Parts: sequence; C-alpha cells; structure tokens
Amino acid sequence: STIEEQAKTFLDKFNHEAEDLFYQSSLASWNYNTNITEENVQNMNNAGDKWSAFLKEQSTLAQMYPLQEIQNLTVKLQLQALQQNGSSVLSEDKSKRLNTILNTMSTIYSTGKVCNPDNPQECLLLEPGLNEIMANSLDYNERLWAWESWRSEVGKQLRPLYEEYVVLKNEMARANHYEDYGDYWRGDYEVNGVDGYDYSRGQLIEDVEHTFEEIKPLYEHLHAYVRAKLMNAYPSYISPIGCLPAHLLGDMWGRFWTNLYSLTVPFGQKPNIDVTDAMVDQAWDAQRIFKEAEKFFVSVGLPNMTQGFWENSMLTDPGNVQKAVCHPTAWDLGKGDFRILMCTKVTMDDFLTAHHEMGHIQYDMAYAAQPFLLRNGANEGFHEAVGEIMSLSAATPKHLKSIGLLSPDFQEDNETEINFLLKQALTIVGTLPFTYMLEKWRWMVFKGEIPKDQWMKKWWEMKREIVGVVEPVPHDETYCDPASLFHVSNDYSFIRYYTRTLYQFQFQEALCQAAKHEGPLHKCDISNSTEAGQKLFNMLRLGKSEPWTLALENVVGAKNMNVRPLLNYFEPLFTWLKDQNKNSFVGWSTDWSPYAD
Amino acid sequence: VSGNYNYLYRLFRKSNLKPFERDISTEIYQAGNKPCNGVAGFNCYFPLRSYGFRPTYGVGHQPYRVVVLSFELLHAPATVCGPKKSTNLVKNKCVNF
Ligand SMILES: *[C@@H]1O[C@H](CO)[C@@H](O[C@@H]2O[C@H](CO)[C@@H](O)[C@H](O)[C@H]2NC(C)=O)[C@H](O)[C@H]1NC(C)=O
Ligand SMILES: *[C@@H]1O[C@H](CO)[C@@H](O[C@@H]2O[C@H](CO)[C@@H](O)[C@H](O)[C@H]2NC(C)=O)[C@H](O)[C@H]1NC(C)=O
Ligand SMILES: *[C@@H]1O[C@H](CO)[C@@H](O[C@@H]2O[C@H](CO)[C@@H](O)[C@H](O)[C@H]2NC(C)=O)[C@H](O)[C@H]1NC(C)=O
Ligand SMILES: *[C@@H]1O[C@H](CO)[C@@H](O[C@@H]2O[C@H](CO)[C@@H](O)[C@H](O)[C@H]2NC(C)=O)[C@H](O)[C@H]1NC(C)=O
Ligand SMILES: *[C@@H]1O[C@H](CO)[C@@H](O[C@@H]2O[C@H](CO)[C@@H](O)[C@H](O)[C@H]2NC(C)=O)[C@H](O)[C@H]1NC(C)=O
Ligand SMILES: *[C@@H]1O[C@H](CO)[C@@H](O)[C@H](O)[C@H]1NC(C)=O
Repeated sequence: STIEEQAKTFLDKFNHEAEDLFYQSSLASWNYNTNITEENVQNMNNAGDKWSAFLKEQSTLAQMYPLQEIQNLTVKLQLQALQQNGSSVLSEDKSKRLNTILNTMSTIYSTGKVCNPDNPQECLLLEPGLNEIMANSLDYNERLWAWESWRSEVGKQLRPLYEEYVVLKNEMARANHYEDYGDYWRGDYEVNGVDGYDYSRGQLIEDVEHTFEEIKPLYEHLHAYVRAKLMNAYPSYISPIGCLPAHLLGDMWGRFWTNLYSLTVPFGQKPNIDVTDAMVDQAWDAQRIFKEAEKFFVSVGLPNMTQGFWENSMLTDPGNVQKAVCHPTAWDLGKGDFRILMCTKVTMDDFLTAHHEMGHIQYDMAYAAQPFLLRNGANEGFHEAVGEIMSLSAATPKHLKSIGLLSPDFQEDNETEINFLLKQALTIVGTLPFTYMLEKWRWMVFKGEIPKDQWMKKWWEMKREIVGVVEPVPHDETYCDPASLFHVSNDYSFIRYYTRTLYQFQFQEALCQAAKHEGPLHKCDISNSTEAGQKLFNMLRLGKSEPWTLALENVVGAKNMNVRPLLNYFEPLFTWLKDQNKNSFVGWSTDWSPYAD
Repeated sequence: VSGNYNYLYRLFRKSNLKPFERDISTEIYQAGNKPCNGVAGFNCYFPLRSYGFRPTYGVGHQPYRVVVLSFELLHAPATVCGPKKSTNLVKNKCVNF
C-alpha cells in the first residue's frame, strides 16, 4: 500500500488476464484468416468485442492511480500506455458521428468505380486494372485519363467529408492536453525524464527537416537522370528545365518509381542476378525455402524455430478451394505460439519475403519475457527496419553462390552492380521526398496554418517545390488530391516509412562493421558471424522497456537517426550519376507548366 | 483444446510460505488501505487464477507434471530400504556366499 504497491499488484492481474484474453481473440482471428467461412466471422467478432470491452474497462479503471507518485520506470510506462483515453472523451453523439465519417470515408475509397467516356456501361475498379493501366501502359492520353479520372471522381467526393474529419479529430486531441492532432501522432517518439535520453515531441520535425537537406544532392541527380531518360519514350512532352508530369511516374499517386526500371535501365543487355530456373530445376518445395531461411538465421547465432511453428503454420496455400487471404503475415498469438501465414510460390521474390517475415518472427521471439504491455518494437519504425536488413543481406550474390543457386564461376562486374543499385535506389530514395512532403502537409493542415480555402494550391506548390513533380491539369478548390491515398483516407500515420528508410541502412552498417567486412556496403553480408548476432540480439530483446534512443545507441552508437549510412551505401551509384549528367541541367524550375505554353 | 480451467495457482498472499506448509484458503486479497468486506473490484482481488492450457502452445507454457520425493529419518532403525535380486545358485562347490 505504498501508494504504488497498489499499482504493481494491479498491473499483475491485468497482465495475466490481458495476455490470456488477447490470445483467445488472436487464435480466433488467425482462424478466420486461414479458413474463410460465414460462421468464423461470428466466431471472431465476439472474441474481439470481449477483448475490446475488457481493455476499455481496465483503461477506465487505471485512471484512479495518479501518474506522478510512481517512481519505477517500467510500471510508469505501462500505466502511461494503458491510461490513454484515446477516443470517447468527446460528446457521445459526436463519437458516433466520428465513427460514421471514418467508415463512410473508408467505404467510398474502397468501392470506387470509374468508367470510360466512350463506354459507361462496364468499367473499372481501382485495384484490378487501374494500377495496371497506370503502371504498364505507354501512351500519354490513356495515362492522363486514368490519372485525372480517379482524382476527379474520388477527389471531389472526399473533400466535404475530410473537412469535418479534420475538425473532429482536432477537437478530440484537444481534450488530452494536446494542441492539435499531428502532435498526437508525433507523440510516439516522445521520451520524458531519463536524464539525457529525452526526446521532445517537437524535435522530430527538426530532425526530419534537417536530414532531408543532405538527401537532395543525390535526389537531384536521380531526378535529372530519370527525366533525361523519360525524354525518349514521350518525345517533346517534358521540358529540360521543368518538372515531371504526375501521370508518368509509375502508379496512381507517384509513391514508387520502381516501374520505371523498364525505361531507365543503364545496360539493357546484361541481365541481373536471378535465381528462378535454378530453383525449379532443383525441385525445391515450400519446405526447402523456409529451411534455408532458418539455416541462415541460425548461422548468425539466433535460436531455431519453436518446433510448434512447423506443424501449425500454413506455408503453402491449401490445395482445395479454401479461401484464405494470400498476404504474408507473421502472427504472435502470444504464449510463444508464433506462426507465418503466406501463400509461397517457388520464386526468388518469395524466397526474400520468407526472410523478411522470419525477421519479424525472430524479433517477436526475442522480447517474449517483457510484461505484456511492452511487447512491441521500440517505436512504430523498428519492426520493419530490423525485418528488412535480412532481405537486404540475403539477396547479395555472395550469400546466393554459397547456397547452391548460382553457378560457381558466375563472375559479377560493375555493370550488373550499377544495374542492381539503380533498381534499388528507384525504390529506396525515390519514396522519401513524397513521404516527407505528404507528412509535412498533413502536419501543416492539422496545426491550422493552411486556411481551408488554400489546401490544393498549397499541396501542388509543395509538389512543385520539394519532390519535383507537377500536375498535368489545373485543379480548383472543389478537389482534394491527398484524400485519394490509402494511408490518408483511413487515418493511418505516414511518417514511419521515412524513419524506416534510415534505420534500415544504419542497422546494416552498424551490424556488418562487426562482421569485419572491407568492401562497399552493398555487398555486405551478416552470415557466419557471431558478434553481429550478439549486437543485434542485445537490442532485439528490449522491446519497449527502454527508450528507443537507447535501442539505437546500443547498436550503432548514436542517439538519433543519421542519413550518412544511406549515402555511403549509394556512393557508387552517385559516382556514376555525377558522370552521366555532364551535359544536362540538374534541378528543376517551378515556373514550367504542362498546359501554359 | 478450448481451455482446461481446472488447475489453479495462487498469486496473491500476505507473506511467503513456510517449507512443506500448505495453504488452501480463498479469502479475498486486500492491497489498498480500505477493508474489503469480501467484494471484488477496486483493490480487492480474487486470489486464484487458472492455467488455461491448450495443445497449440509453445514449450514453456504446456502443462508439465512434477513429482518430488523427500526422505526423513525421524529415528527409525529398520524401515523401507532398497531391494535386491538373483545370482544362480549352485551346490557341492566351495563358493563365497
Ligand atoms: C473451415 O471451416 C468450416 C466451417 O466450420 C469447416 O467445415 C466443417 O467444420 C466442422 C468442424 O469440426 C466439421 O465437423 C465439418 O465436417 C466441416 N464440414 C465441411 C463441409 O467442411 C472446415 O472443416 C474448416 N476447414 C478446415 C481445414 O478445418
Ligand atoms: C522496479 O525497478 C527495478 C529496477 O529499477 C526492477 O528490478 C529488476 O527486476 C527484474 C525482474 O522484475 C530483474 O530481472 C532485474 O534483475 C531487476 N534489476 C536489478 C538491477 O536488480 C523491478 O523489477 C521493478 N519493479 C517491477 C514490479 O518490475
Ligand atoms: C481521461 O478521461 C477522463 C474523463 O473520462 C479525464 O478526466 C479524469 O477522469 C478521472 C476518472 O474518470 C478522474 O478521476 C479525474 O479527476 C479526471 N480529471 C483529470 C485526471 O484531470 C482524464 O483527465 C483523461 N485522462 C487524461 C490523462 O487526461
Ligand atoms: C567498369 O569497369 C571497367 C574496367 O575497370 C571500366 O572500363 C574503363 O572505364 C574507364 C572510365 O573512363 C575508361 O577510361 C576505360 O577506357 C575503360 N576501359 C576500357 C578497356 O575501355 C568501365 O568504365 C566501368 N564501368 C563504368 C560504368 O564506368
Ligand atoms: C559459412 O557458412 C557456410 C554455410 O554453412 C559454411 O558452408 C560450408 O562450407 C564448407 C567449406 O567451405 C563446405 O564443405 C560445406 O559443405 C558448407 N556447408 C553448406 C551447408 O553448404 C561455411 O563453412 C562457413 N564459413 C566458415 C569459414 O566456416
Ligand atoms: C537447431 O536445429 C537443428 C536441426 O537441424 C539442430 O541440429 C541444432 O542443434 C538446433 N540448434 C539449436 C540451438 O537448437
């Protein structure tokens, strides 16, 4: 009864019950996901309902213990995570209104239908075909149509709903001593009073705007190259001092330039590394690939699979007609019962996805000792970060020719290396300007700086200034372009895909500087080492029990995200791009327009 | 499967036990300062929970069975001892018996 002994003794009970219930819920869910029937939806909805009701009751009960009389750090962190009101601080009818606006937004996004002006009877959804038209077509007219349509029919309906959504979320967040909603998102990177490891909610914006400054020397050259290359497929449509038209990037919103590899390959007659026929000519099943992944993981010094994962998991899609959503996922039903749900085919891409998923499996195996409320990554970003380095280290030619899938006399050269590096940088450094731009735009519109009659003009001037792309058609203020992105119209945070891109290469360099590697970083492997495994595992097992700025400094040695490893990873590509642009004009002028000529 | 809620295990008590002692009470715990009067809720917790076992658990959570033996010689001089066995008997030979 030491004013705190009450917190501990509460916490225990909670712990137990929580864990148990959660498990019930989760088994239920895995079920429905692996065997789609009509009754299983009911078997899982009530389990989720009971879990949610229990958690909200415990949250309403935890309030009775003040948060300044606690002295131990871990119990304070657990209470601070549980004591969160979340929603339901609003007026009751406004809560239902918020649920309605959210669900209506999600539905209007999901079931969008756009139809041709030449044939309005049968037409296209978003997922089947629209992405294919925007990715694989090659005529300017069809791309411009597919681009303007989706923003003229799904951008116009969403604005009068997003307007109310903003103010409702702001009034929600403003009851928990917060000043807007964006702060309620940045609050994930917050650390209070640990004598030096503190990280104020504000300094996240400072880091982001301070690390985006060092990327531009590389992004500018990449933009110049991609532009001078796109000036071949569509002759006399781009200006050599202008920006790019949004409907030429490779998808609906311009998030990944990966589909531009067909037009901008450096050496179009030297094929890259690809183990796809060598696999099937060796009769590899879904079992063999996972055995290879586990062998690689155990080679570095991590434990085996739990021997309950080989009988329960579903590695190959069920033969008969058994509807199960084929989207890879790593389940941690808790209680040490880990599973992997994915419809593996015999392709090297699935061979890399297996590694990327067993990464999450290992990361979940590590921290299974912490209290139940601390079973996550250090923040939202570390999870996929620690996941992706396995795929980045398993795709190098060394690890391939050491497993029996490449001819021993396969000799790699600098041409194939530049090819691979551009294929990588079309995805890694390509999405960063878009990500930072969209997140800054959302923070701005939430804090109230941008008046609600200047949304689209500000968004497009930002697309002109930062990322270097220009709209093809004018858009007045009956539109809303950002509401046409999945992570926006569904109330999903969108800054993790910018911190992950940095944490990735920081982890890569920090780790395989212990494997005593000597060459460029893009050939670096973490196999056969034991110091690397220990350095990684001394962070994998913390969970949330320590501030993330300590989880970093125990791996790389710094107390923040630094972009230098990224540039050090791309240095060869940068040396090449500095030569292939001796005659073009780097950068872009925000005056050019595709219609004002 | 579905949970076998028979086996309980106490996780609230005033002070730790004594060796070889046994406690089976079901008096509602009291952590706060206000007496409970035998009603669960705020700072009045039931003292017994149950292991919910299922076949799809990992090692370290599946039910193990434990037995322990303990000897003590209060003073007995000829109690239960170990056993013995065979060794072919012969006759008409000088032998060590
Ligand atoms: C997928 O779920 C369905 C819905 O229950 C299962 O179908 C029945 O499941 C019960 C459960 O024991 C069986 O007794 C019936 O014989 C099943 N009937 C049919 C027509 O399937 C189905 O078995 C589940 N699939 C798997 C692989 O377990
Ligand atoms: C209160 O904080 C202390 C340390 O500040 C925690 O002590 C650790 O407890 C764990 C198990 O709970 C042990 O494995 C560690 O060895 C302990 N650390 C030290 C330095 O002895 C203590 O657990 C915290 N209280 C609670 C309820 O978690
Ligand atoms: C969470 O919401 C509650 C309202 O439901 C806020 O108000 C506190 O509510 C608790 C119990 O419901 C009271 O004991 C407090 O006196 C209330 N006022 C406070 C704590 O200032 C509560 O403030 C909200 N949580 C936070 C962290 O602000
Ligand atoms: C890949 O490596 C080869 C050999 O190391 C390079 O070939 C030489 O490149 C320099 C660079 O200007 C030229 O001056 C030489 O004339 C090249 N050698 C021959 C025999 O012609 C090649 O350039 C490298 N690839 C790239 C893209 O630079
Ligand atoms: C690095 O790891 C690989 C993976 O096991 C080890 O590969 C073995 O290498 C020896 C000799 O090079 C071969 O005889 C074995 O057949 C290989 N094993 C397999 C499964 O292919 C390699 O030994 C490790 N490196 C060192 C220095 O021990
Ligand atoms: C992992 O499993 C293999 C089975 O092939 C076994 O030989 C090895 O000893 C196991 N290692 C550990 C650490 O459990």
